[PDB]
Amino acid sequence: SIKLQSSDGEIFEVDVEIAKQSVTIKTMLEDLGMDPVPLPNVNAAILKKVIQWCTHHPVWDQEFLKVDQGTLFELILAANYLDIKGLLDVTCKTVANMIKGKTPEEIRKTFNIKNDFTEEEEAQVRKEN
Amino acid sequence: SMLQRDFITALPARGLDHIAENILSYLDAKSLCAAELVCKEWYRVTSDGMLWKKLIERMVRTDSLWRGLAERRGWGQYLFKPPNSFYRALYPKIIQDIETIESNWRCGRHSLQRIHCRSETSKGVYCLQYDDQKIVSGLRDNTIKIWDKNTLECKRILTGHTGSVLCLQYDERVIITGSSDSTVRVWDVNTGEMLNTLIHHCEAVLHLRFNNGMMVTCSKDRSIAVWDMASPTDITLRRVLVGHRAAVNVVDFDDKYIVSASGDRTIKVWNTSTCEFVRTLNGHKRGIACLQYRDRLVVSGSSDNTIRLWDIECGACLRVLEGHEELVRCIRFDNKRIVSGAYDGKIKVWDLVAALDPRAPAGTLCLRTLVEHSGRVFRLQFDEFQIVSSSHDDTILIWDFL
Amino acid sequence: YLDSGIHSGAT
Ligand SMILES: O=C(Nc1cccc(-c2nnn[nH]2)c1)c1ccc(C(F)(F)F)[nH]c1=O
Repeated sequence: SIKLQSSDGEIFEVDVEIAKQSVTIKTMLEDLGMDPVPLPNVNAAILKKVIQWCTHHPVWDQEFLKVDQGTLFELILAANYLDIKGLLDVTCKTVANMIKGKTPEEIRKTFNIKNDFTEEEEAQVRKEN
Repeated sequence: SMLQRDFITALPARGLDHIAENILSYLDAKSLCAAELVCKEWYRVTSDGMLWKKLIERMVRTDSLWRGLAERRGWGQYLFKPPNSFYRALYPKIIQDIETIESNWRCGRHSLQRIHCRSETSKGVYCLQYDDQKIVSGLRDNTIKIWDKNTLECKRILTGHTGSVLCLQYDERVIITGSSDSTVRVWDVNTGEMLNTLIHHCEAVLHLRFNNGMMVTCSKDRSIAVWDMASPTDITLRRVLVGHRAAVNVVDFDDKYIVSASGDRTIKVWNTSTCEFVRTLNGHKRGIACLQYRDRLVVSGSSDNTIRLWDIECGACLRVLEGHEELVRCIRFDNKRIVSGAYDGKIKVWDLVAALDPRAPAGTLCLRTLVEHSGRVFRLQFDEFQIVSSSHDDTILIWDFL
Repeated sequence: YLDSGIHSGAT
């Protein structure tokens, strides 16, 4: 087992083979020999969610990703920082599924986005479709 | 935790532009257009990210039709290392192009080139394979003729067989041929040099396939031979499969199964690894003349004038295709169509998706009948853009729907 | 008659 240290300070015991699915955590282990591994960019709440995903590794992922967009955004960032390609892939595909098959207005409404085109600019981009 | 979050704005704001581009790269065309109109920053991300270029490249990577047009039309020159808007304006032109190609297939609109093989004595072309550079063809006059795909001229005559060349396949290194003289021969695909001859079968070698170190051959002598090819000059017999009660007219295989079909009216399935019999596909009322196998799909053509589709795992016949007026002598399929040729010189185009949907009525299944041969159609190969077929009439036809 | 490429169950 290897101790992972979240930005808060809470220490988590994780099996080395789960931890080492992240190339980032593997490099800190294998090349710099750090124990524990401080992780200043991932707090405890998101870290527990990622560790949960790593142990299990989709229908399970869809249920795991039934969270607010703020948490999904934090999950994308943690997966990027830790370089867990599988989770970054599952989070990005989830965001793309929230975009596809919708009008611009439903996308705006989905994500709380203000339309900031000028009238002139919108007519031009629309003509080019 | 925030309730909502503009992923596509927030990620670049944080110096993570590539993640935002990757999210958007999963969109289909129409959703990518929608994303463009979400807001100014979304538009900038799609434009600076070259997403339309990235979208066309993903299609070319995943669809041989898109790959074929990229090469044939030349816009492929701009792909894989002209601004983003160029790719945005190109995308609909490609869509319309696909539509016109699909219409030409559905309506039978094509141009035709005809090679007269000019066989001096025994007329007819039993077999063929082609690429963008060449057509390699096997002839009843005992030769292999290699034709230039572009100029239609004869570039090489390969002699050595003492009877008709009934079957052939080639790859990047070799041509392998089977003959009425009961031998299999191996030729250098570049120089034509005869490299090996296999003496095994007691009667005409009617079909063969090989790929990635193994070959299957089958014979009028009612047997199948399984070969290991360590090299063009080191080919060893691994096993002989027997169980068919008449000539084995065709064989196909992949990593799961070997599939053979016979005058004995049956298709037999064998485990490629073990060479053990697995199952018999029954159902045709007469001998089977032709077959193709890929994935889970077996397609067979028979003397009973029908085509049958089969799933390989359970052996069920999924569909009987009626319409040919004579023996179905060759058949191929891809992801969209079946193409079959018959003893009356006619070629039929079938909608394979429709055929695999048991709701579709039979009369809607044959899209077109193509009538340009004056003798039995012995072999054909096709792709998204064309059919190449050959006949007892001593001609090779290229039917071009682009 | 048939072409040399294929054969039936005859003998
Ligand atoms: O002419 C054929 N057959 C046939 C004819 C008359 C009766 C019966 C019969 N007798 N009893 N029940 N049916 C059968 C024939 C030709 C080619 C092929 C093949 F090359 F594709 F393999 N196969 C065939 O079968």
